[PDB]
Amino acid sequence: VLPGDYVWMDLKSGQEFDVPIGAVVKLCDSGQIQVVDDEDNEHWISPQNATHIKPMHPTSVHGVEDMIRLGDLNEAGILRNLLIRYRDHLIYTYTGSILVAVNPYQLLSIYSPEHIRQYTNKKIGEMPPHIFAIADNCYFNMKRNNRDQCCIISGESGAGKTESTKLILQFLAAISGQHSWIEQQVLEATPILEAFGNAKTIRNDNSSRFGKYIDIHFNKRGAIEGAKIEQYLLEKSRVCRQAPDERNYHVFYCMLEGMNEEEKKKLGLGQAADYNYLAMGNCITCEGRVDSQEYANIRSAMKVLMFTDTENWEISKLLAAILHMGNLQYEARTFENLDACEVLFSPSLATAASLLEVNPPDLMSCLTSRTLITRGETVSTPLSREQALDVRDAFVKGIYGRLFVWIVEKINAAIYKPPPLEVKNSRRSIGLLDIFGFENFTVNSFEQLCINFANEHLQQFFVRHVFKLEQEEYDLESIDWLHIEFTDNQEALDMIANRPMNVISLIDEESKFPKGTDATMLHKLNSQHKLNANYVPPKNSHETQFGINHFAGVVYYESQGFLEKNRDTLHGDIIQLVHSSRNKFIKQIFQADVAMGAETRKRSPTLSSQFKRSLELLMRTLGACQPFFVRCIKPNEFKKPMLFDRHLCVRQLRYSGMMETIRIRHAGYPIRYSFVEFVER
Amino acid sequence: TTALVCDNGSGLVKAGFAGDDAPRAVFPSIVGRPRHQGVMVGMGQKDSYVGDEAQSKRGILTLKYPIEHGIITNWDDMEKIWHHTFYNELRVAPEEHPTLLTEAPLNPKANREKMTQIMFETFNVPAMYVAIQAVLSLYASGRTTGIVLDSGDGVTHNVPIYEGYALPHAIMRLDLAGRDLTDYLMKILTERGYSFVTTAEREIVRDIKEKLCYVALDFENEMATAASSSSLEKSYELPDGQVITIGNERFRCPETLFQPSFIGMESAGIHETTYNSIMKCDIDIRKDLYANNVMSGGTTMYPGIADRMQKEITALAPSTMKIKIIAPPERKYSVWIGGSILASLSTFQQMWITKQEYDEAGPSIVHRKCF
Amino acid sequence: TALVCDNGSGLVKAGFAGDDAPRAVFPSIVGRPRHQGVMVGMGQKDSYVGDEAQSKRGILTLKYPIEHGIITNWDDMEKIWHHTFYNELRVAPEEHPTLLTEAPLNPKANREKMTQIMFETFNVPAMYVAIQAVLSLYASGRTTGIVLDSGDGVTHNVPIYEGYALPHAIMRLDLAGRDLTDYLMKILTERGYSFVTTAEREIVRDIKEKLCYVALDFENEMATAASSSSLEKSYELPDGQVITIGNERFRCPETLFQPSFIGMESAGIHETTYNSIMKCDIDIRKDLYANNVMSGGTTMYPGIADRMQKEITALAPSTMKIKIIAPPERKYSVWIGGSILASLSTFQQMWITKQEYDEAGPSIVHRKCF
Amino acid sequence: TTALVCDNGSGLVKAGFAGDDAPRAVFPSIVGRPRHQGVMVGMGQKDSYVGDEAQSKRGILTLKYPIEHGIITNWDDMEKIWHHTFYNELRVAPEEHPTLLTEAPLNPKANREKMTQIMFETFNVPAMYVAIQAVLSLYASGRTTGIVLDSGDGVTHNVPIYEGYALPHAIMRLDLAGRDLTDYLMKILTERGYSFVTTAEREIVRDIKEKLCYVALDFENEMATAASSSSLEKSYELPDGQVITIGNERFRCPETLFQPSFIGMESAGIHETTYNSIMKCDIDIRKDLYANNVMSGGTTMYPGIADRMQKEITALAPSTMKIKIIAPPERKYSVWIGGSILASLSTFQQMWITKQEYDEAGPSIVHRKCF
Ligand SMILES: Nc1ncnc2c1ncn2[C@@H]1O[C@H](COP(=O)(O)OP(=O)(O)O)[C@@H](O)[C@H]1O
Ligand SMILES: Nc1ncnc2c1ncn2[C@@H]1O[C@H](COP(=O)(O)OP(=O)(O)O)[C@@H](O)[C@H]1O
Ligand SMILES: Nc1ncnc2c1ncn2[C@@H]1O[C@H](COP(=O)(O)OP(=O)(O)O)[C@@H](O)[C@H]1O
Ligand SMILES: Nc1ncnc2c1ncn2[C@@H]1O[C@H](COP(=O)(O)OP(=O)(O)O)[C@@H](O)[C@H]1O
Ligand SMILES: [Mg+2]
Ligand SMILES: [Mg+2]
Ligand SMILES: [Mg+2]
Ligand SMILES: [Mg+2]
Repeated sequence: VLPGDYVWMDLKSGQEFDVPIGAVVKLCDSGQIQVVDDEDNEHWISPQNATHIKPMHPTSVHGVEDMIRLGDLNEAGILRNLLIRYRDHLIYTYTGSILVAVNPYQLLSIYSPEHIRQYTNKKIGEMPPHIFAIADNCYFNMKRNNRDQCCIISGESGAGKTESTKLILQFLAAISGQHSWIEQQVLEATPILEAFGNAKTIRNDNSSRFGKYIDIHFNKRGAIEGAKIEQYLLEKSRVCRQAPDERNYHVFYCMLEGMNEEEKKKLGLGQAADYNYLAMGNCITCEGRVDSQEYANIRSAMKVLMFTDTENWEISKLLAAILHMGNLQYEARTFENLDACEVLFSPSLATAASLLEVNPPDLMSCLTSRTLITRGETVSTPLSREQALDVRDAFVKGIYGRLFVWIVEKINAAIYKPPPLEVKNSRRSIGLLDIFGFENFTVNSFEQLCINFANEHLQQFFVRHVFKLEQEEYDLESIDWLHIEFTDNQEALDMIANRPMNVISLIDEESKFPKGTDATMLHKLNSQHKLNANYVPPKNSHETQFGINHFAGVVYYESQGFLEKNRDTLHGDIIQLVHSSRNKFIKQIFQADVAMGAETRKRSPTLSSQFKRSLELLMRTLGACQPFFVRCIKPNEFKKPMLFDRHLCVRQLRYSGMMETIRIRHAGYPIRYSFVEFVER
Repeated sequence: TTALVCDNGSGLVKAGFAGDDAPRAVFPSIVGRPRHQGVMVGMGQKDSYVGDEAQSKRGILTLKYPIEHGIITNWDDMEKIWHHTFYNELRVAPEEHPTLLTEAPLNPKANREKMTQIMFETFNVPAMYVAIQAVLSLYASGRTTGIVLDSGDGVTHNVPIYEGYALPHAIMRLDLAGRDLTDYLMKILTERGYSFVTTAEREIVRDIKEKLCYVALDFENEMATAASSSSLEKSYELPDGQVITIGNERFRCPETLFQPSFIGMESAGIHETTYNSIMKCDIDIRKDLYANNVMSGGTTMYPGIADRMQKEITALAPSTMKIKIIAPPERKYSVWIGGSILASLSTFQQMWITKQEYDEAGPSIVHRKCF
Repeated sequence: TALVCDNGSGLVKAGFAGDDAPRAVFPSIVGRPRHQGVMVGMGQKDSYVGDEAQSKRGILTLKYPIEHGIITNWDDMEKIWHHTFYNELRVAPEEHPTLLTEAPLNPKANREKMTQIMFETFNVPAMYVAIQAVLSLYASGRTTGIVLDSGDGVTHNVPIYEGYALPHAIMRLDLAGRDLTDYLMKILTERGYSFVTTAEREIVRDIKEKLCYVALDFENEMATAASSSSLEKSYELPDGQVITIGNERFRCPETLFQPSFIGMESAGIHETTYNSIMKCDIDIRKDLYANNVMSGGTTMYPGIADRMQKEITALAPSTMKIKIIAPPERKYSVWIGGSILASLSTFQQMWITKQEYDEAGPSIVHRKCF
Repeated sequence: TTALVCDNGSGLVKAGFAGDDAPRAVFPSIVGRPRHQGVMVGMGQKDSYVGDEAQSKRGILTLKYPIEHGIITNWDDMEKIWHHTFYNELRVAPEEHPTLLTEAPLNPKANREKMTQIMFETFNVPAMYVAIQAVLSLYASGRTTGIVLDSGDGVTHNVPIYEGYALPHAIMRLDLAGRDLTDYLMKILTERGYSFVTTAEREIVRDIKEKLCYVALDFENEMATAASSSSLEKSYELPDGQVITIGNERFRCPETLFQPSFIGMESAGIHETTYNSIMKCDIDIRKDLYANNVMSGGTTMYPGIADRMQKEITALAPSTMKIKIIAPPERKYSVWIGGSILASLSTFQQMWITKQEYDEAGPSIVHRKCF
């Protein structure tokens, strides 16, 4: 109304992530006022738009460090508060006890020995929000409580998730004493793990495809003893199939563009577009990354972590054998009214056997046949082409998956010091998690279903923590919380994993059922979950998509593509080929398997089964520690220092699950006052 | 926990765990008892021997089969083989694992009820189920449509299935298998001067059959060839050092599967029974059933049986259909493989027979819940 | 634009107004399983519609929801309409006006329940019911002419002159293609061929469609058949069995002209057409003699037109000119004419809207249509 | 020159003379042949046993019916049966006696032509005629208006006749009769352990069905009482001394006529077939077709088949109509009793087919002389 009042103007547009934008009233004259929004754009209101303009609370005009104190507790209130603080280089903001971090794309001088000392021994709220303040109260809490702690950093690919973990080590090494080698050793394992576990997606050129757990070990007097790196949830389907505009793990491309010709001769390697595994997304070269100095960065980091040159050569041979096996081409035959195969002649088969150090006839009769061993006899059975292109792709993912464990163990052989407290277990730890976030792309597939399934467990972990803390805020004030409803997102979990005839098992069942396809699986899913409020069946019988109502919203997955990624068929002949190999390295990574040589009759777990096992391990590790949550937000799609995209940020706020915190606050007593406030009224 | 699969046939017991590739335990379904005088005091005394231990100490025992032609005739001795399978071969407690059993289609109704009652009262299984073997032979073959010929050791049944639907009126059940074949071989081996009589020598004759018997493409030309020359004769060494020679007896014994009148039966051969079962189904099913003849069972392991089956069915069928005989190399374990596949399915977990249901209804719940 | 659903007794012809040919043409059948499902895990449906029901023909019992033009099983009719709307046309029924076709003389409840179901189950913005024999003239591009529509449920004649129809000259017959299929089934059990099941009737229908013709002279053709085997054709059954038929190729397309074979006391199509023309004004008859339109798939028998001309030339005066118009696409004439009618600007004021249905009930159709 | 009436059906052959009150040569229609080996040299050995002598030596012969579902398949065994009937049973030379034969209403046209050729060339009868069994049943019942439900062991046909006028378009022919009724009891008898496979044991199953099978008024209430007590159980003794026991197959076997889905058939029951046949006639004829239901054939001899039929037709018919089922106590021979009446008429002697007419026309004169 008045020519100097802030208002909540709502420019109604056809946008899915549109929220009211703050604006200041200026040049109030005639019948039509003028406003300038937070983006410095001018608009005319007209007398016929009076409901659009709504007064803005005085708390929302000056900004507040803790958003739970906002007068206007909504998505618009959160978005503007972040926006007006990002322009002031304030990239850290609280929502209760959750640190929202926004990628600055800029070197901000807020990480100094004077800042780490300024933030020592001070609780949340005493100091302005910072990444150290999360670590500050995380360190002090385990000493007073004798309990393990954990930090969960999550967001999209590129919102400083790995940087926030590096910077949470900068304080933590200094607060105890010398930075020590462990601070420098942990930072050398990042370029190694970001080669075997990162890849280029359609949203970022360096996307983490697993969950990294840096478990930091402490001792009495509070000093660093060691550290463990635990990898969880690796997308092993990427090794053999990539989507359009996406590429395989960085290691393959880096090795090829950074290896000498002589060496590349011994490995029978050439270019990188001559490999089906590497070239499938048509993204051999990615802008912003050069794969020649990236190779040198990995090699230098490997030397520091005590990788001998012999160990580097054996790793490259395994990687080369992965690329050669992907070039093998199968042709369907008919033995006698039975499906059969015949691997077409190619120089890759000769090289792959040489690099694997097995007899060429023993590898030929290990991808086209299967041996059934029973009491008293053994029988050989041919494999169909669809079955032949499932053992080759499972042996490739079996080498890469077991290799990735080998690098992790070799790194842990230099930074993890066994408990010197052999006498008694008196060690507390601080865990850090670099986990991915909810993703809703244009076309979703098997990998996105697993990624979103993992976040359902993580978002339930968040909700149960937010529920608890708000209950103790009520009882120090003696406020009885028995009229407030505390619902958990078990319905989504009880449809995907935690119930008979769930979504995952029906995907597993159709992978083994006779004459099973993606269309048959879709009918199976509909026939069981059509009367469920969280399942959206396709409208016609020609559509090949189904929808699941997650916490973030409804996401549609494409049926065409499943049952091929969800197959990891390691037969008993594969574990017997490795055991007979002259290569002592491939037998070292298969050490556990070759021990139980005759116990592989049990069918190999599928990738959905292996993913669920790791998720159970992760939820058990996190459930034993008090959690701290960090929310990472990227403000731009062009990596600009001072560009804040509103529609980009609103999507990440909804997908982070942080908006749940507001919902309970509205459900309870949203407005809290002190007795001094009673002066008014 | 993990479910057990027990394909207790007339001749062999194939047992294991659901979700595996092959049966862990494959042992004969025999119970042996001493028939002589034990003279040495202090020797370990055992009133009964079950499985391979009865085949090892076989010259001092009497061997008996508790199952004949698919029907369990001696329940006290069959209860010993189940105990042996559960505790000695699989080494597992039966009260913590669901058990899947198999049975032939046209089998008396009380056999299945007594299996249910024994499972729920003697072994105290939490759940169980009884399935048709020919249905599991399609699960093992990876098909949802086909006519299956399952010839084991007691019976030979054909079951036509189309798109997961079985036509129960076209199911046929012949009582002629590898034990009638063994008896016929015992009888016709007496023409060359070899007399095999005892229950311990019947197992020698069975091994002779399994190692030297095949199926002739043309019986009347193979007989003439055997009469003319000695190229068909083979030798076999008895467990004492004696060698026996057999000529046309190598293909005269499997021939009774195609000419059941050799043992005095009036029924038709396995080639004509399959055609009669196909021609009893709907006309729109026959083209897809001709090209999907799945052969299962250990009796279908003779060399040349698939070729002769294809020849005979091609002669019986119109000269426009594509007659295909599917005989996988592992067809001796296809019933067990299909049973494991069925027991590993998530949809099947709602189709067990729980002990609450058995305690409420009785042993008659199996007729209402199984097939 | 708009939906045109020519919904006959045997086939469903659906598409969009303004097109030249129907988009979806599938059998009007609903099949249900009749055997026992033994394989656990197989996706099981309780009903199949159309080409999916005619593909799994062996294990299903086929049932036509429409007999002789009247819809008898409204649940299966609703299933067929849902299949047509969602799976074949992939449209939203609540966003397209629908044009339906019906035989001239049918019970009023058949037309009322179509309106009530189309407005209360599919929520169409508007709907209409037209006469199948009028759309055939639209397809033929004519204004004057008598239409002999013959599907597989009914056979009716509607004389039309200069856009005006004479309701007193409308004659409806209940002898059509599904009676021909059953007569062929009955008379095929004279050579040893037994076809009893509902799935063995779709085979006899195909035998009829591929091997039956209309004899120009029935008594001169029955003699030729006995004289020589030159009129005798083979047909291989779905299981590889070859069956050979003789005079039954033209004895089945004879109950159209001699309905006494099936046991009905009625005149042939030629006599019915002659009576329908002679029940009009004396001046109009000359224009209907030369414009006898034929529509339907029972008018697709080789030789049917020639015999119609021969039979109507022997009953009409010798000074008149009899011309039988048989378009090469008479199997789709009703749908083509329906699309032409629904694409007209003048017709847009004749739709039965949802508001009028709410105001007046399902009885608005009897005062808005025909 | 007395006329001969031969009601040669699928299972039983009825013969005699035109004018008599009952058939004199009722014997089965099987032709057995030796199966085993003959060892005793000097014994009088026959290569074929026809009629009652094939049931005495039933343990060493393979029995085969030359007629199935009305159609004649073996035209040599048919000649043997006719020779036996004319010489060993009637003791009449076929040269000097006109003959009358019966046939199903909707049989293939080649069957009647072949019978005409055989009777006019092999036996050289002076006159011949082929009639429809329903008309002869009406003649025996002494009525001119009514629908007959004839059911033997081959076919089950309905023919509506009003005032001596038949409606060909309402004639229904269903190939479900005693044979499948026997072959289904022989299959559901395996649920209690009894296994009859031999063609000679099928003749024992037929005797069990003819002696212990009835039709239940309400199948559900009958099963609820057969599963709650043992008051419905009956015993029977086999030709070897063993005693069988049947508890619910007695009323489960005959129901496949009112519910053909038991044996895998898609057709409707006899009650629905009769209702549909009556509802395909003129609106005036239905009133006196409802009250003139004549049941013929040996399959209509089950205790309780005349009450369930009436109940079903009453339920399917309007409540103001009078439904009456006429089941004479001698309907097992009504076809022959009416054939004798037809052949003893003075107005029928001009309807015979003479040898001169056959010679001057051919085997195709039956299609115009008969029916
Ligand atoms: N606090 C920060 N200060 C400066 N730059 C940062 C900060 N956080 C992230 N970045 C920049 O963002 C880029 C990507 O961050 P990273 O953590 O690797 O992404 P992700 O979260 O996908 O692992 C890095 O190159 C880094 O320079
Ligand atoms: N190689 C072989 N050739 C021929 N017959 C065999 C062979 N191996 C096993 N058999 C026969 O298979 C029968 C048992 O097979 P199986 O199907 O396992 O028995 P069951 O069905 O009773 O479990 C034995 O009677 C044996 O004679
Ligand atoms: N080529 C043909 N010859 C003879 N009859 C045919 C032919 N094609 C189709 N028919 C018959 O036409 C009938 C249906 O014709 P149509 O009028 O197109 O469908 P509807 O009657 O359902 O509108 C079918 O019963 C079929 O027997
Ligand atoms: N008392 C009875 N109860 C049940 N069925 C009977 C009885 N008597 C005869 N039948 C059946 O009638 C059938 C033959 O009857 P019939 O009409 O004489 O045969 P056909 O049709 O060959 O003349 C036999 O198959 C027999 O099963
Ligand atoms: Mg990262
Ligand atoms: Mg077996
Ligand atoms: Mg039509
Ligand atoms: Mg009779």
